[PDB]
Amino acid sequence: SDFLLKEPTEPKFKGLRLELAVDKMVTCIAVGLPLLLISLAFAQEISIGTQISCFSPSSFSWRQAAFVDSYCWAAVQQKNSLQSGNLPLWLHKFFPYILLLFAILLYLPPLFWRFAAAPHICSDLKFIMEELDKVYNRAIKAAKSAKYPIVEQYLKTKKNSNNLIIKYISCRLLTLIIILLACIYLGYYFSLSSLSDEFVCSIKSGILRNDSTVPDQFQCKLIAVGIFQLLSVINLVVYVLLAPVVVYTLFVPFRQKTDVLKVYEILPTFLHFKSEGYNDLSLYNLFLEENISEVKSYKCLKVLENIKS
Amino acid sequence: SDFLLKEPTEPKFKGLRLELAVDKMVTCIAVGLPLLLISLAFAQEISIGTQISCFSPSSFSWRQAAFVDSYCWAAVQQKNSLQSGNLPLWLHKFFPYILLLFAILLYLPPLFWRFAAAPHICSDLKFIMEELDKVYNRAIKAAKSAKYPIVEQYLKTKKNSNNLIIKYISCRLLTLIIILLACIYLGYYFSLSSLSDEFVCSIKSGILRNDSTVPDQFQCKLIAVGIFQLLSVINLVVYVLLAPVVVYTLFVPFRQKTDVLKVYEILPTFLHFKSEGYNDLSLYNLFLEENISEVKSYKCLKVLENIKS
Repeated sequence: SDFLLKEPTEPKFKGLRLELAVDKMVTCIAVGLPLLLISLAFAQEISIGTQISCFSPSSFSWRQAAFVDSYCWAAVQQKNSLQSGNLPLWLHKFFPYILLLFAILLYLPPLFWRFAAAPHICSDLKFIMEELDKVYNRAIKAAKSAKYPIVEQYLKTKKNSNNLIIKYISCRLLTLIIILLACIYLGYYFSLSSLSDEFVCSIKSGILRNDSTVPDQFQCKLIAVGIFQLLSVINLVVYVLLAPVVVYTLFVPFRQKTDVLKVYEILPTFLHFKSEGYNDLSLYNLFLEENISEVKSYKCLKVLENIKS
Repeated sequence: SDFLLKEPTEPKFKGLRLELAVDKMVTCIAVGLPLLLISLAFAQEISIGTQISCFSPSSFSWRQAAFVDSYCWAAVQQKNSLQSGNLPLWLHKFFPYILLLFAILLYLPPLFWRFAAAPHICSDLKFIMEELDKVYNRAIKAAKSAKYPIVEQYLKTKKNSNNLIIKYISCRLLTLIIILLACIYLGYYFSLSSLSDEFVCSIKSGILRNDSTVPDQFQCKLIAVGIFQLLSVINLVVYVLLAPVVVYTLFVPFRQKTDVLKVYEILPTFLHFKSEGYNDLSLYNLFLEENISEVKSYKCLKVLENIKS
């Protein structure tokens, strides 16, 4: 019955989404934004010039007063002369550092996927979809003349295996873990009162312990905390919106519409290949329906299930 | 018995992982992070402007006080006027330098592998996998009609040789050695007390030895030690987590699932080719199972061992 449904199989599989659309969307948002927020912070933390400012006495010089700002900038680490809450202080100093920490931490599971599992996905999808075309092509030619094909047996092989889905879930689980850790850190950082960005520093160490010309206390002010709290809540808001998305990517079997192989039951050369117990077949169903565009036989089957009327 | 298992051998081997997924993952983490930490340090060590600040008397000028900061910055090298612990001081001055030292030291074994062993891996994998397809293709055609093939003899040749695995292990051993040396350095640098970033400098040399207007002692402060200790522990944490990974890459025979050639026993034209005594065959088994995607015959054998039921 081949009158207008013949496939030359001339165009190969050039563009294959080796990672799902949601995973690419999450990775771009989860990694891009902290990179963009730091680029935002670094751009305007150098526009203002300084990151800490301490009110030195008028008797100080421009290098005596710069020392106070420089000494007290490093004195944030030392939890003996600042005061109250000392943990909120060195988080203010290290917020752009930590913002990059989970910026690149959230990039590793995508990087690991592109190294250890993406090439395996590429070939298996290429094999499954090429053999799907061959099955459909031979199916119509069998009808043109008028058991357990290669595709079906290969899918059962993936159902009994779970090595690749473990890589996928662990990459998604690590992304969830790092996002949740980032949510805790960004949530705690935004929880810090904006009045806690000023600390009463004191330069009394070494020969300056008994020095009388040096005031006992200096009123410092981390002036970049204001922008950081804006960036923390901005990054927290997306991460508490990305977290429900990421946990949805963990449920590999459940995120299927069961419309990937249901259309192949029409062929006479053919199948409950939907999902079962978080197997590698369940993961391949995600990548088959995501990369269901480049397979030319699938579109021919869509009409066939819609031509029975 | 060739009904749906024929291979045209049209697509060549375009993307071959000439280095293992773990090696790429380790190299990116082991080299990328110190590069990123320095980029982090350099970005914010110029945002604060200065790296050392000394409290000069109010009678000094802006170039007399800049001299004190400049002289005492270089005086860290001279272990005669700083004081206590002098080794921790010039490590503070040279920490970003040394951080790059093993950043590029950890890059050389990957660079050496890409120069001296990667092309050899590329051809041998191309030869083994192309001949594997030919063996499988002739195997089914022999069954379609109804001793020691090229692949098996070539593998035995690699079993008697170890020149390439010596290159691999030495590259991994050098990476382990440099990481362990970095762990010792970063571990020791973080072991330095944060109160040791301030040293009582003294400008008494040359004509200034008898000068009375110059104070005998200057209270200096390396203000970049606070961020460095954060970067040291951050880099130490990953390196003490990379070290168990790197030592695992050394055990070439043991890091195999024995699922690379076990599926080729089905063919009638065929084999204990798993590993033995750290030979070049053991290394090729790693690269065969890592680059087991691009070989089209392997996926056909996976069903064959799963079609016997």
